[PDB]
Amino acid sequence: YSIEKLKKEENSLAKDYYIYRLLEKNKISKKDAQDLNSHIFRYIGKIKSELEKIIPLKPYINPKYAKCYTYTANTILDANLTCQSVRLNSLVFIASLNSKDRTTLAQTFKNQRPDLTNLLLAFNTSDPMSYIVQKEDINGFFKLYNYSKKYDLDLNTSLVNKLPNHIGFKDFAQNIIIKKENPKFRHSMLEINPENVSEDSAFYLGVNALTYDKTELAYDFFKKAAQSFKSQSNKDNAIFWMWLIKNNEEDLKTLSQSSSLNIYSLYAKELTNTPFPKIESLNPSKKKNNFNMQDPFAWQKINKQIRDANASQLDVLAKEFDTQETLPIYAYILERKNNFKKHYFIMPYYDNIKDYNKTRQALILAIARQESRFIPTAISVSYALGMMQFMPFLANHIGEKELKIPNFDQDFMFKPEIAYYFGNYHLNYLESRLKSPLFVAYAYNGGIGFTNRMLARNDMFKTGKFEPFLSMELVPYQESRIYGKKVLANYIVYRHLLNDSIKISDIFENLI
Ligand SMILES: CC(=O)N[C@H]1[NH2+]C[C@H](C(=O)O)[C@H](O)[C@@H]1O
Repeated sequence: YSIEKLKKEENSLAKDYYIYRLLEKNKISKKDAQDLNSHIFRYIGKIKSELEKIIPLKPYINPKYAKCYTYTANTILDANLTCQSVRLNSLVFIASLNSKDRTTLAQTFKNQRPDLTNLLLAFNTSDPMSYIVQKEDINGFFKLYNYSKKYDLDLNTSLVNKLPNHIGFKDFAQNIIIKKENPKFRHSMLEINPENVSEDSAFYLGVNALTYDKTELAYDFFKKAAQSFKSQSNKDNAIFWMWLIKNNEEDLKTLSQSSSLNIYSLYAKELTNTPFPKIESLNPSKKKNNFNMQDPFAWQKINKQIRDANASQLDVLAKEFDTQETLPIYAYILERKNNFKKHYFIMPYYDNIKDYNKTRQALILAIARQESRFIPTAISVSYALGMMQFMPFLANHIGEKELKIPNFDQDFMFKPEIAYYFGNYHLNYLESRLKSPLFVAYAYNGGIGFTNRMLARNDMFKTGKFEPFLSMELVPYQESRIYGKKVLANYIVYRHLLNDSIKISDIFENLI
């Protein structure tokens, strides 16, 4: 596809992918590049670094404050008050000022902007965080945290209980707890009243409490999360923790009866001799329809229709895509049409994997379900490709260097045969070194590098009261933490459907 044919397609990640491929082959001239960010659906990361090597975008400072950005630290006292206040939005600018000028400006702004006064006079001390904490300036606290993570201080009960009301709190709490940073901040957050937090924040404050062996506090935080969380899957995770900590059989019972299929509800069902959840059976009789499952532009279009459709239109689309050839689209539509209440675990292009053993089949299918929902031309924001969502680098390494395939192109990852084949190959590499399917899952999403480093630590996937469940909450990247939980449920399910059951309790034992 030339840049001309692409310009005639709707903006989408598919079209971004293809523009990025031209850019990486140096086929975009400085003239082609003029109109080009109007042709880019998501102007972020690699495609933007690459376009900026050709046309280094100058903007953006706002026409209204242009004059304000002509001053420096040495001339800011000659700026009008509006300009003084705008420039003082940057803590780096504040840190750059000399101390006499911070004193002057602190007085100028006392009455009208005490927030600026506080930051100014704080940077006149050897510890700005300590000054801000003493004023209980909550906006200033978060501005300082975002300027530098290195500040760490004990916070009293009054202060920590004010932090949850600021939008910054959730990412702050998660980040320092998951990363095991800012120990004084962490310890201080034991005194947050569960009444003052909810959802993810409450959940992470329970994980925090467990790391200090404050099991009562933890229960209280987990219970608040269970009550406040929107998603049933997240409630179940919280209810599991309530059960593990205080051992109330009504918690486990409630969890065994969840409509969400996840590792926590699966596990609770197995502990209470409850039958395995019902898995829908999708068996369309029509073989084919018009739709090209190998056209990535067709997918991007129909996906947008599906996601924007009223209850009525979903039904017209359900009927149209009720074919074997478009089975992954059928399932995708049915998932949105039943408001995410039924369990779909399809097995498309099955011929390509039926000769592998059943455990490997289940892992492949588990990964595919999470990566793409089996959409052959799926493209991520990082331009990972096909059902098994291969990064192009790896796809080219395997296809050209290892398997010496004639005329290999990375777009071969859009072929099911190739996606499953490469997925098998890469899963052998990972499972050979890692063994557990949970660990394989982590390494598949976030690299074997990061997985090996996490498993090398003496406080991750070792023996303990609350292991391996606690470790699964402390996986340092949120995306990988979530990916692994989901892939593991998928694996259990597919093993079951393939008559190769395994007890999830055995999986958990093999994590220690
Ligand atoms: C096996 C494989 O290619 N893993 C990759 N899958 C897509 C991910 C993404 O962030 O989109 C990563 O590139 C991951 O390493």
